[PDB]
Parts: sequence; structure tokens; C-alpha cells
Amino acid sequence: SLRSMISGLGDPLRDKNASTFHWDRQLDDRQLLYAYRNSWVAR
Amino acid sequence: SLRSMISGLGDPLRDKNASTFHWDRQLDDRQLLYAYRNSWVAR
Amino acid sequence: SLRSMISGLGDPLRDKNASTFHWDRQLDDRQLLYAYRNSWVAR
Amino acid sequence: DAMMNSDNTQANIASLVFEANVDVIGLPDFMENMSSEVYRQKLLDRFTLAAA
Amino acid sequence: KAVTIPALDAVRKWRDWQADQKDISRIEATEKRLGLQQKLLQCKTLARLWGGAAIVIGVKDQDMATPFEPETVNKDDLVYLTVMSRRELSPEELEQDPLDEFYARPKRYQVSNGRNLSFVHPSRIVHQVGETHPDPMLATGVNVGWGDSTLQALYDAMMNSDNTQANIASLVFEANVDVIGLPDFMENMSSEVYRQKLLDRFTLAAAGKGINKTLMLDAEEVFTAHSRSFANLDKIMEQFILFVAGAADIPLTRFLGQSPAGMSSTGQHDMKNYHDRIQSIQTLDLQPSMYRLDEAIIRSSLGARPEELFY
Amino acid sequence: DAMMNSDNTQANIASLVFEANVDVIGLPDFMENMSSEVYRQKLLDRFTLAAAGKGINKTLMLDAEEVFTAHSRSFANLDKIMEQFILFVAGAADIPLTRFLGQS
Amino acid sequence: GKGINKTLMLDAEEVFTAHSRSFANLDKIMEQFILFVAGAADIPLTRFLGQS
Amino acid sequence: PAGMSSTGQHDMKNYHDRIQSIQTLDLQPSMYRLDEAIIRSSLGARPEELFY
Amino acid sequence: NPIPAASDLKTRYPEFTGVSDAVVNAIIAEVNGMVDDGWEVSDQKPAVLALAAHMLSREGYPGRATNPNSFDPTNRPILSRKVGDVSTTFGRTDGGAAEGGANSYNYSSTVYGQTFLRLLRLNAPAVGLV
Amino acid sequence: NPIPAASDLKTRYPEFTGVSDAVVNAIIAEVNGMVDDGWEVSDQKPAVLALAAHMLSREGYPGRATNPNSFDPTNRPILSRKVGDVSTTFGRTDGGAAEGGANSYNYSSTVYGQTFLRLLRLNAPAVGLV
Amino acid sequence: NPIPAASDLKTRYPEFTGVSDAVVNAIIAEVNGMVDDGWEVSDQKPAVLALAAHMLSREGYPGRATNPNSFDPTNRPILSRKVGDVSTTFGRTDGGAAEGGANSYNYSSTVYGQTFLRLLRLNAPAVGLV
Repeated sequence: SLRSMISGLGDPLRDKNASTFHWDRQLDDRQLLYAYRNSWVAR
Repeated sequence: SLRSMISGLGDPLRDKNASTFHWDRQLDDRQLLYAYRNSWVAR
Repeated sequence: SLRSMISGLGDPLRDKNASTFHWDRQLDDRQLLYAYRNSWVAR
Repeated sequence: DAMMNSDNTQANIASLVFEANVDVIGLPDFMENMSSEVYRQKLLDRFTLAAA
Repeated sequence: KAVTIPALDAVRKWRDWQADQKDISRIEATEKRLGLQQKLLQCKTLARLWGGAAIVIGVKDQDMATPFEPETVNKDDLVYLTVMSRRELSPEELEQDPLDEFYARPKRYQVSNGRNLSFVHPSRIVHQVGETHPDPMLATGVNVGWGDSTLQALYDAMMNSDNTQANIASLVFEANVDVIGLPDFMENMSSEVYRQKLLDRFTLAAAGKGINKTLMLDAEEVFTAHSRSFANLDKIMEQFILFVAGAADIPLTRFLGQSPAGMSSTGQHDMKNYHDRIQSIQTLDLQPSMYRLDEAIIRSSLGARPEELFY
Repeated sequence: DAMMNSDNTQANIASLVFEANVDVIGLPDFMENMSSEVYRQKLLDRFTLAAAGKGINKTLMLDAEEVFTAHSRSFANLDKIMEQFILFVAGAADIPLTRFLGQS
Repeated sequence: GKGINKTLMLDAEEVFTAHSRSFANLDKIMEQFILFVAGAADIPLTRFLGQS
Repeated sequence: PAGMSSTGQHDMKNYHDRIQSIQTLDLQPSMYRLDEAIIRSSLGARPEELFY
Repeated sequence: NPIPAASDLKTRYPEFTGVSDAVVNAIIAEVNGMVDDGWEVSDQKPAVLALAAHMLSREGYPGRATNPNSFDPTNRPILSRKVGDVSTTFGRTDGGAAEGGANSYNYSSTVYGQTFLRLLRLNAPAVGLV
Repeated sequence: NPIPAASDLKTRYPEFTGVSDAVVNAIIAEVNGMVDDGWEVSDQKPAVLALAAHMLSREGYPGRATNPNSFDPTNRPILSRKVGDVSTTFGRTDGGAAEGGANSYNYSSTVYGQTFLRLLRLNAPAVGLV
Repeated sequence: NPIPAASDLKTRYPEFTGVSDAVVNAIIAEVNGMVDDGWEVSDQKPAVLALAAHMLSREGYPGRATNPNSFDPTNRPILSRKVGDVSTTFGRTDGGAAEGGANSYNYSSTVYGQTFLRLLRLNAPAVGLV
């Protein structure tokens, strides 16, 4: 990753480009039925 | 690298083009599971 | 050559299109070495 | 030098997409609402539900 | 790239001999033993970068800078091929007599390190230059009996392109700078405790502005935004690497790899000009200077040298 | 004459890229801060650290009097001009541009 | 040293305008005059002006 | 997709001209104490007209 | 600010010699937050000693009054008096009076603040990067 | 500034002859930071000697007063007097009075600063590259 | 400027005949930096001799006063007097008074500077290429 001392190019407090990002897990048990049945994209 | 005496073309205090850049190492142990499972780009 | 009595189309005092032009000879003895050695166009 | 020119401009142009359009709201006397804790949370709690 | 590649493509494939009396096999074994393929590449690049370079031949039991022909010796004796730049030679005569072989050429080379002095005769030396100087007697500088470098002519074309790369990549940081004008800002910034009360709050208020957060300002505070212009700054970047590639005399299908901005490489005559330039090095810079070689190495086929043997 | 037309316009158009966008800052009473040595280094040392990092990830703070305009130059059609002058050199040398300027 | 990496400081009275000239269509004019020379010499532009 | 000089006969013929200048100028000379020792390890006997 | 500028304005600004209680404890404590170690050494003493005199003279005389107790809480400027027959005309001051605003603090009314205001401009350049 | 311009304004500017304590130690120490070695040699003496007289005449007379003690802390200009029957009319000065601002320092009110102001323009050209 | 224009303004400008100490050593030394060898020969003498008289008449009379000592440090213009009953009305001058600025030097107030100002325009064309 990049980080510059001036202009804050990789600072996870000031810049928010990719410096402030992560992933949280996601779960679904009922809307698998709703999305398959009511969306042509998912079916 | 270039550096001009006037107009500061390669000065690591004034210009920030590539004169103020480096790399820090990055590490990840848990979000390898989150990114593989929840992102089609990573999978 | 053209020359109009109104609007001065070929007058060598008023119009300067080609009516005020000639050629002077040009000479060079040392800068033949400078131009051949320091210019990729001339070499 | 050729590498660091390309990798800097990738991280700059992907930073502008977050600020694709920022908007401001100018209140007339905003110096005085933001002068205590109980007053300013009366303001910012309502602007959350109004600018969401 | 302007130094190495037009000298590297001249010794990629090279020198298929002619006669076969089981002798094309061991006339290459003397080349592969000495490493004559690599040492001609490493010599031409140093002549390309610096003013010139030279490789010196060593035949066994040969004394000094004599009038030195390694052509009469009919044996299997050849050991030395050391290659040195103009840094490690010395062209310390000229001998302007208009009748001698190697006229206007230095006649004697002070070359050794450490032990001795070792005057060396030019017929023991392959003489390589970068660019031939037009008036070699009036020439000056370090390269006196040598040629001129090829960063001489393309120095102006190179520095035009490398400056505009570092300028246009500097504008991307200032792609859009914005200002905020407070009414009485002269007085908040008048002590240390007051100004950190201001700048700590503007950090947390100007960090997250964008699509999903909206700024709140007073009706006096201004917030203008100044967007710079990047119009036509990409056809400028490609017209300067034309003039470098023209200065190096390499087309942009070899310089800058296979570039997508090449629209005159028609499918039959792509690089036929570039191979016409290399064959003018193989027959005008490497063919004459290897004349004390290439009759000495065909002499090292057990002493016997034919006449109708060539390559 | 054909050579010096082309080599002058190369060194001019590559000079404008340094001045691609120059910006000014107008202080109200600037005649008086710049009147001694100790006063003006109090000003120019702070404007160094305040105009070094401006850009996408930092925002300037100015007074409401201070101006900050930005003057952007124009690079329109300055690349079809650069290629019409190397035509006239290659025509003067009587070499086509598939040999002059390499395979262009 | 004014340009990308340095900023001018002026007084609020001092003006600093910038006058940019125009180079529109001045390259189709340059090529229509060498037509009329090559037509006058009765040489096509594939021999006059090399392979243009 | 931003490659518009890969004509359908001479796509990457320059890239294979660069690799053959590594195979015969950086890997061929430095393996000279090899490649005569490994053909020597064919039960001790080494021919002369054996190459690759 | 290692040394609070106390009790020197009676010597420096000679008109103020009324009281020393409604000056040092009352106004010097209010003012000296404006000065800092970031200023020059020749300015940390007179600028506090001048801005405090501005707050004194914004009221009547140091403890808001001299020996006659005629002080108005709005400093209403006087246009014209007459003592043949007693007649005065006053000024008009409601949000701002004469080239003076209504949302800021006016430092340009007395001499005591104008000498502060040219010291405030030289020592506190106005810019930030946050 | 190797030599502080002290006690010469009594000879140069002949009206000031009241006190030498409220001038040299009180105002010359405030003013001479404006001059520098970067000016001309013919200007380092008179410009300090004129700007200090501006600060003197901005107050009453050198120690703020002459022998009558009638000084107003706002230098309110006088429009019209009359001594047949005693009547005066004054000026109006609240943020700024007559072509004078409210956020700067006005050097163009007395002669003593206007002679400084044409020496300040010639010797301090206003530009910077930072 | 090989010859400083001294003591000729008493002959050239006949009103000034008061003192020769507060003129030559006091004002001629301040003024003559404005003239140069780059002007005409017919202008290096009268322009210095006129701009110095402007600085004299900006004050009262050569050493700031004539024999009556009635000088005001702000040159406040007089609108109307009356000597049946003594009554005057004055002018208003705070940053600038009547078509006169607040950040420059006004050369167009007296005749002595206006004769300089038409000699300054002819001999100093205003352009630079830096």
C-alpha cells in the first residue's frame, strides 16, 4: 500500500479511498427464497 | 530521479508527485476468509 | 503578381503578404559543428 | 520513476469518486446553535433523519 | 533503452559459416570457448554509452606493441579476450602522417592496472566508437582518439519527455483543491489553544464529506472549489515519445514495446526499416574492425587457412 | 530555416507544461508584512506548510478577504502544430516519415 | 519558479491576468499552401514533401 | 482492449525476439561449466557432435 | 506566556491610575489568552497591555467609571453639544453604527485596539491546511 | 538595524519636545521592527523617525497629553466650532470614519505616516513565491 | 545626480525664506532619490526643487511653522470662515478626504507636487519585462 507523509495519500483517518475499508460477513436464510422467486437476475 | 533547483520538481518536501512515496507492508489473516466468501472479484 | 488600386492588395508599403519580402544570404562556419553534434534533426 | 507515476495516479483518481458531489447547507446563525452539547444534538439528530 | 537495444539486436543471430570439411564445427568451438558472442555485445554497449571501447586480442607468446600482425602465426594458440572501455585505455598519440595505416588513430595504448605499463599496438585491438566525430583532429574532451557518445544528440529530446511526465503526474494530486473562507480567521489563529480548538473540529468535519455526508456551514462561510483542466494533455504526452524514438532511430513497435499508438505498421512492412539499420551496423561497424580477428580465428583451425572461406 | 522552426516550437511547448496551472493568493495588506526579515519569514514559513499538501485529501483554510484564483493555460491544437513542422523538415531532407522519425 | 509546485503571493490590488492566443484551424491552412506549391511545380505530394 | 497495433500476423514477434536474447546471451554462456558436465554424466562418455 | 503583564499599564498608559483591582484580576485574566509563545519577544508584553486597555476604555474608566458616575452601557457616540443653551445630539447604534458590523468584534474603535490590530496582523498569519 | 533611532525626533520634528521617557523607551521600541537591513541607507533613519511620530500624534502629545489634559481615546475629528456662543459639531467614528477601513491599520491619517507610506512602498516590493 | 539641488528654492520659490537648516539637511536629503541620471538635463534641477517644496508645504512653513505656531498635523481643509461672529467649518479627513486615496501618496494636493507629477510622467515611462 502507498502512504505519503504530506497530502495524506494512504492515511486511514483522512483519506477514505481504500484506506478505510474492510469486509463484514453476510448471512441469509429466508431471503434466498424471496430473491430466487421474485428476481430474474437471481433465478 | 529528476530534481530541479527552481520550481521544485523533485523535492520531497514541496512536490508530492512521487517524491513523497514509499510502501509499507500489509498483513491479513481473517479477512482473507471474508473477501473470498463475499466478493466475486476475490473469488 | 497581383495589385489592386483600391484595398491595396499588392502594395509593398501597405500590404505585407508577400509584397514586402526578399531573401538575404546566410553563412555559417562553426555552428555546423555545433548543430551536427547537438541536434538529432541535423545529424 | 515510471512505476510510481502510475501507482500515485491510481490512488488519486479513485479518491475523487468518494467526493463525486459534495453539498453544503448554510444556516444563518450557525455560530450559536453549535455552542453547547444539548443544543447541537437537537440540531444534528434532526438533520440526520432529514438528510438520510 | 537507447543504448542497449540497437546494439543488442545486432548480435542476436550471427555468422553462419560456409565450408564444411567437418570444420564448421570446430571453428565455432573456438568462438564458444572464448565467449566472442557476449564480449562483442559487452564491447559495443560501452562504446555506445561512453565515447568508445576496445577489446584486445591475446595470442600465445606475443611480446609487445610491435608492428603486430596476429595473422602469420599458424598454431592453435589463442587465450585472451579482455574488453575495456575508454576509461581504461589511453590514446596518447595521433600521428598525422597521411600515409600510415590507422591514420589519425592513436598508434599506442597505455593500458594496465597495477604491475606494469604495457604499450599495446592498435592491430592488437578492435576499435569501437559510438558516433564518428566529423573532424577528428580538432576534437577535444576526454575522447580524443575515440568517438562521441549517443546521449549527446538525444539529450534535448530525452529531457523534454521526462520533464512533462513528472509535471502531468503532479497535477493529478491537485485534481481539485477547495478553499473555505472564514470571516474573522485572523483572530482564531492567534494562539495555540484557540487554533487547535478550530483545526481539530475541521479535521473531523472535512474527513468524511462526499456522497453520504453533507457539510454544515454558516451562511457567511464560502466553500468554493477549483477544478483544474486536463484537456489535450494526453496527445502531448505521446508526441514527445515520438521525438525520442525518432532520435534513437527505433520505431515505436520496438521502442515502448508494441504500443497501441502505432497506426502505420501495415501488415507486410512493419519493421523492415529497423532491420535495414542493423545490417548497416553488421557490415559497417563490426565487419571492418574485426579484420585482425576473423582471419586469425580461421587461422586457428590447426594452422591451415583456406581462401574461399567466408561467412 | 525548416530545422529551426521545429526545434524552437519543441522547446516552447515543453515549457508551458511547467506552467500548466499557476495560482495566485491575494492578501489584503501584503505591502506591510513584507517589510522586514523577521516578519516575512513568519509568513512564508507558514505558507510553505499550508500550500505543500493542498489537493484532494487536504482543504485550504483562508480568511474571507483572501482570494485564491487559479489560471489554467490552454493546450488546444498544439499537437497538430508539432507534427506539421516535422513534415517540413522531412520534406526538406527529402526523406519520408517512414524512415525519418522511424516508423511513425 | 511559478507553476505547478509553487504559488505566487500578490497583494490584493495586483491583478495578474493571462492572455492565451488561439491556434484553431492554423494547421489545415499550412497544408493548403503546400498543395498550391506542389501544383505549381507540377509534382504530386507523394514525391514533393516526400511520402507525406 | 486498449491495444490497437496488434495486427494479426505480427502480434508478439518482438517479445519472442527479446526472450531469445536471454536464452543465448544470459543463460547460454553462464552454463558453460554445466552442459558439458551433464553430458559428461552419460556414464562418463562425452561425444563431440552433441548439442542442443 | 510565562509572565502575565500586570500593573504596568499604569506606567505605560498614563491615564489609567484609578484602581488596581478592576484591572489586573478583572481584565488581564480575560485578555492574555490572545497572546502566545508563537509571537515575537518584543510583542508579548505590549499587545496584551494594549488590548486590555481597549477593554478598559470600552467601559468608562478602569472600574467602569471615574469619580462622576455617568456611564452609558451602549457607547453611543456624541455628534454635537452646545452650552449656551444646553443641547446635545447623539449617535445611532443598534446593530452597528458607522462602518461597524453586527456579528464580529470591532477592534478599530479606539487607539488601544488599533495598536493591537497592527500587531495581530504581523504575528498571526491567517491560513490553515485542515 | 545596528543603531536604534533615539532622541533625534526632537531635533528632526521640532514640535515634539515634551518628554524623552514616553518616546524612546515607549514607542521607538515598538516601531523599529518595521525597518530592516534590506532597505536603503538613506531610509533606515527617517522612516523609523516618522512612523514613531505617527504613534505619538495618534495619541495627544508625547506622553498622550500636553500640559492641558484634554485627550479623547477615540480620535474623533472636529467639523465646526463657534466661540460667539460655544458650539461644536464632531465626527462619527465607529468602525471607520471617512474612507478608512475597519480591519487594517490606517497610515494615511497624519502627515507623519504618509511620509512613511511612500517610503514603505519604494523599499518593500510586495510579492512572494511561497 | 552629481549636484544636490540645495538652497536654490529660496530664489526659485520666493515664499520660502524662513530657514536653511530644516530645508537642505532635512528635506533635500529625503527627496533627491527620486531623480536619476536617466532623466533629461532640464529636469534634474526643477523636479527635485519642486518635490522638496511639496514636503515643505505639506507641513506648515519650512521648519513646520511660520512665526505664529498654528499647525495641525492632519492637514484638515477649511470650508468656510466668518469673522462677524467667529465661526469656522472644517473638512473631514480620516483615510481619504476628497478624491484622495488611503494606501498611496497623494501628489495632486498642492501646486508644488503637480508640477512634479507632470515631470514624473514624461521622464519615467511605466513598463517592465521582468
